Amino acid sequence: GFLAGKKILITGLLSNKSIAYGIAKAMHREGAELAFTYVGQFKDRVEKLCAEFNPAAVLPCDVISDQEIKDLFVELGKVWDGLDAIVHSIAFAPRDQLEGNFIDCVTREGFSIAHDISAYSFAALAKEGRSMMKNRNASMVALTYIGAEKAMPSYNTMGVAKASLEATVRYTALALGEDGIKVNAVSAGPIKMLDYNAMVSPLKKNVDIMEVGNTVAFLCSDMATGITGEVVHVDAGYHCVSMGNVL
Amino acid sequence: GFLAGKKILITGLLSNKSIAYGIAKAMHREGAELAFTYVGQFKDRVEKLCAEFNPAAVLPCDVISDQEIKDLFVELGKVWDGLDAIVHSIAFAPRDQLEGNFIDCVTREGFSIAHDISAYSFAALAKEGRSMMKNRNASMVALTYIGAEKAMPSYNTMGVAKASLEATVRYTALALGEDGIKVNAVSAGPIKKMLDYNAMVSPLKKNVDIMEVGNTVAFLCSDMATGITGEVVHVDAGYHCVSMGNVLLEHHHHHH
Amino acid sequence: GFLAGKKILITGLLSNKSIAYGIAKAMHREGAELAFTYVGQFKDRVEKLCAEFNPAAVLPCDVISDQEIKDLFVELGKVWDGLDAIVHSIAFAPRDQLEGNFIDCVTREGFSIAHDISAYSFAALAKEGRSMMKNRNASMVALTYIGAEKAMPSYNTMGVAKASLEATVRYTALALGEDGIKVNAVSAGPIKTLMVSPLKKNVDIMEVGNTVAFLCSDMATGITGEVVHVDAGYHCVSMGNVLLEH
Amino acid sequence: GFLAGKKILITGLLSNKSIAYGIAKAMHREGAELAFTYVGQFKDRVEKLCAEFNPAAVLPCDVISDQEIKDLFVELGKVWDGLDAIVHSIAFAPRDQLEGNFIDCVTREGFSIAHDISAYSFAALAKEGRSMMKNRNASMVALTYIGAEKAMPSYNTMGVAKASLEATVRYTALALGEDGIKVNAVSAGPIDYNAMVSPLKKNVDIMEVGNTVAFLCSDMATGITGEVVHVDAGYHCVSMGNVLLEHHHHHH
Ligand SMILES: NC(=O)c1ccc[n+]([C@@H]2O[C@H](COP(=O)([O-])OP(=O)(O)OC[C@H]3O[C@@H](n4cnc5c(N)ncnc54)[C@H](O)[C@@H]3O)[C@@H](O)[C@H]2O)c1
Repeated sequence: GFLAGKKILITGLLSNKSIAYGIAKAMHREGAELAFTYVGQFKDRVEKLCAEFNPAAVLPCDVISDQEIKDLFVELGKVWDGLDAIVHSIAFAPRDQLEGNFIDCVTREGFSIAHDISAYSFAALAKEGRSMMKNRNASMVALTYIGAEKAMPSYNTMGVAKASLEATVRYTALALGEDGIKVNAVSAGPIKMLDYNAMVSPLKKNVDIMEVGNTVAFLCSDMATGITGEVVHVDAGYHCVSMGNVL
Repeated sequence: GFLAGKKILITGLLSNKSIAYGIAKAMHREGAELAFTYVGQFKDRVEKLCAEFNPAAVLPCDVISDQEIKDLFVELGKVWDGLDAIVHSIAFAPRDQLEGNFIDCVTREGFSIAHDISAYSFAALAKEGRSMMKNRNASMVALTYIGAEKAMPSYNTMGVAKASLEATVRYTALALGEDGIKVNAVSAGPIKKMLDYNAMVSPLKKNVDIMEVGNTVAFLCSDMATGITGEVVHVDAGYHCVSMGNVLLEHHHHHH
Repeated sequence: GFLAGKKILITGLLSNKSIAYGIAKAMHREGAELAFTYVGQFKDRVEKLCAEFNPAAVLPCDVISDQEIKDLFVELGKVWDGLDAIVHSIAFAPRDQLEGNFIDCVTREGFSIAHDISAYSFAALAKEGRSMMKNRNASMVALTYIGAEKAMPSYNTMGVAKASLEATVRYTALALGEDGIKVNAVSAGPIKTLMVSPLKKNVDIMEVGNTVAFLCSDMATGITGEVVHVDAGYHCVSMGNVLLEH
Repeated sequence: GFLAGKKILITGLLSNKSIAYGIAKAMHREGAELAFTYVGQFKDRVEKLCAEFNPAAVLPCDVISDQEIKDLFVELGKVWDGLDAIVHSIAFAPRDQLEGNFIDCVTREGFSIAHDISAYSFAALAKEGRSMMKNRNASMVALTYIGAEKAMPSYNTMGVAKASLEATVRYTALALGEDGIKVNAVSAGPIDYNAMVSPLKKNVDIMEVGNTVAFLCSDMATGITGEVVHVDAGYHCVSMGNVLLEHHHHHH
């Protein structure tokens, strides 16, 4: 596999259908070495889930907590020499933020909660895994979405938070370059308005967890060492089109 | 004046040199009626600074506080039937955010404050101004910078908070669209620290000035601009549209 | 008005409903002196058409012919001692390019012609016009459409041409900045159809006009190489409705 | 090899420093069968360069000639069941278009010559080779350069063309996706101070580009279409120039 022997930390694995899952699957296939984080009272749920990947570790990480992000690596450091990739599939906004007119919805707290879990956490990860990622063609990937680039209905505060992430990828790309660490993002399409997508986008379909999963994998390999600060769209083409109405 | 009779509220006015000043100077020339805000103990400084614009009111609004933002409009509403524009010229990041490698500097608290002040506050003003701005080809404008788009040494988390601002600007464009409110932003180049680089690479071979920025905020608050929303206009001497690397200045020295 | 005494060349006035007529109406109101180009056997229709703007000149110009473009300015230089702006509102693609699957329709010639009239002719105008535009905060503005930025059904070859056109804008901006000539483009949303954008309407020829006017004004001397969408926010939004029929 | 048994066609291999050489190495390592184009008398040259990849075919193609392009696909059609990918690494501008102030240089003939070879030819290839690619998760990749997005000195007409190419990539993507064809582009960095400004502080090398282009013709890349992927040490995502001084010292 094009990821043989590399050590990768995969965040965001919650279910059978998680993008993070497609990622794990692609990576395991390419023979990487894998570790997983869970939030809250899902210790159970995820270790069951990721058993098939022969995990090096399954460790708590609520990116709300600074001490938890520290410990995550202190404990990872008991299992690994260093670290090759960090994959970042983390996002969240309160409900109240996510359903209605955006300026009706938006509240100070929601804005900073959403930004904190969805954008900063990526940098916070880069900070604490850096020391074990130096000079090894190390890679970092985030999961993002076109609501960053373009305003949409009800994506709301989440779209803003995503734009925030994208900016953060670019600054991390520059901060971590000297250390030879690439930083990039995959922009997925939806996995109930995936209908629109399937009708408009040139490839006439929604994408699946394997297509994204493989892109994220490719982006943590030695083939992708010329790329950094980049948003790759894995969205059947949706991004490069501008129809309006369909019937 | 193309802004005649319009009631426009200006934020971020701190000095002679402030972008808001350029804005105001422009807006005043075009017959706008203007209000002003201040943060902290600047009632006097700012009252004396904006006397020349014959303000309708000068009002406390630290954008940190939900109460100050609500009380802003309750007050503004005592003097002004309704409201036409809001100019958002507000940026903050803790200095600890701005000195060196971005990953070295960035903190949860820094990131938080940065976005709170630099981006959220825009939506907050939209939230509390909205009712005063219903049905009058009303306008909001925000101020931004290319660091939103592309990474740079030092600008760091301010670069992110600006990207968050621009995203905020667009969502607001969609959200107040229904209420006839256009929402746009001006990306301004540096104003007299690397001005030099800007002035050497940029097509028009200069730095911009506050008039040049002011004049464009003016326009985007005019009935002439009512087809433009969610937009980022660069008033930056052309810097955005160009891709060079290092130029090569030639410093002469004389030693006696 | 903010265009008082400025001398502006407007291309592509063909109709009572042309964008260039909105531009004209706007610029004239803002106190500019104006000159207009016509094509072939249309001298008279364009003469009747711009009478209301008290034109300084009505001169032939088929942007196909270098000779015609050189001749425009030679003749324009006889009436004016310098030029303040050029308005580039010219677009053409052969009909067979514009209707169907792009890879089905596209031809070498169509590709050639569309780019020639739609994109290059901007550079040609800059090139011949330049010497009368030096050091007076002069301006060039092209009309463009989001079909350049993103692929659309039927717009096809035109979309690529408009793309070529917005690069022509950028390079010109860089090439002519050193003379104070600001070079910019307005991406115009369509005027009519026969819902999507945040303003929930179609922009009209005045809104487009007033922006082109402002982009030839002294107020916009710090703006160049830029695209300004006057399209009611369409560019910044990504909702397509599906339309069910029951 | 992630490209095993895919039939791919490679244009614009003119020497062993060509991007198309990087692509070829990448693709052959990934187990693809490859065919190559050449213009004019360069049959011999190109047959030598690529001999090492056991070309499935080596065939003439001047992208200026409609008829050469037709024959390209007629003949390739005799050798192959169908076709999996086309790699477009072809650019040309007249010399007079590239050495000065854009507006002084640019000409009607130049502008259109530049667009025909550098931009049209892509659609042109798509057109005539479409039929062999129908429904087999087939792919097209173009090579572009960041001067499509921004202006550089003297890249002039080429930057316009490359911009035009990039739109064509977008339209081809929509024209052809109904047949399952991905249509993308790699904006390569130059292979200096792109080595001083880029976050990764280096010039990307043909393998780094080749490997990417290969990936864009792998079955792993089936949800990516109409994209432009920068393989440029991160130069695109940055605004990082600074004024470099030379010191002149005069005594007394
Ligand atoms: N689901 C889709 O169809 C779709 C489409 C486009 C983009 N995305 C992207 O999907 C990514 C998320 O993955 P998903 O689609 O599998 O479901 P999701 O967006 O509902 O899951 C979010 C993940 O964040 C984790 N998480 C939330 N808060 C956390 C915290 N405080 N600390 C640690 N972890 C936390 C959760 O466990 C969950 O696995 C998001 O980053 C989003 O950008 C998803």
